[PDB]
Amino acid sequence: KVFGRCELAAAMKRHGLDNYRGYSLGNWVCAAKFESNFNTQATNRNTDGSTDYGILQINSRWWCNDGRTPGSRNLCNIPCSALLSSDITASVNCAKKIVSDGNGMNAWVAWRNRCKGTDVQAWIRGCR
Ligand SMILES: CC(=O)N[C@H]1[C@H](O[C@H]2[C@H](O)[C@@H](O)CN[C@@H]2CO)O[C@H](CO)[C@@H](O[C@@H]2O[C@H](CO)[C@@H](O[C@@H]3O[C@H](CO)[C@@H](O)[C@H](O)[C@H]3NC(C)=O)[C@H](O)[C@H]2NC(C)=O)[C@@H]1O
Repeated sequence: KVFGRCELAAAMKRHGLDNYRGYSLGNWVCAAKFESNFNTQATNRNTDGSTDYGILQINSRWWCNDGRTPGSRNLCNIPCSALLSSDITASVNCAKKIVSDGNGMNAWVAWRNRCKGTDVQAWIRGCR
């Protein structure tokens, strides 16, 4: 599923991400834009042998099990493929754990490089 921008904003809001750990909704929408282009099916492999999964590009070294990542920790206790669903519930539940683990949204590299410190509220412009 490729979410619309306001469509994703509404879903993230309904799941309680707006201001979760102090990160406004625009931060989360911006992160998803640059991590996955709003595509729930997005996957990308990394040099360490891990892969990123889904709308928020959750990493298989730390958070989910994909059966092929050395040193995996599976801290969200979930198969990585469940993070590719059209329903964002599992990704949101796991993201809440990730952002609570110490480093806040710095866990998301694209957020750090492209959203952090920018006018993120623009990502929710026009949304109801
Ligand atoms: C969303 C996500 O899964 N982010 C992880 C990120 O994934 C990137 C990928 O690296 C890129 O190539 C492409 N995109 C994705 C998404 O942007 O990958 C990072 C590197 O593996 C992960 O960062 C590590 O996260 C762990 C766990 O949170 C960090 O360990 C924690 O560190 C804090 C502070 O030092 C400490 O208090 C915690 O106790 C500790 N947790 C654990 C379980 O040990 C670790 O520092 C990060 N490493 C780096 C280099 O940032 C990121 O989660």
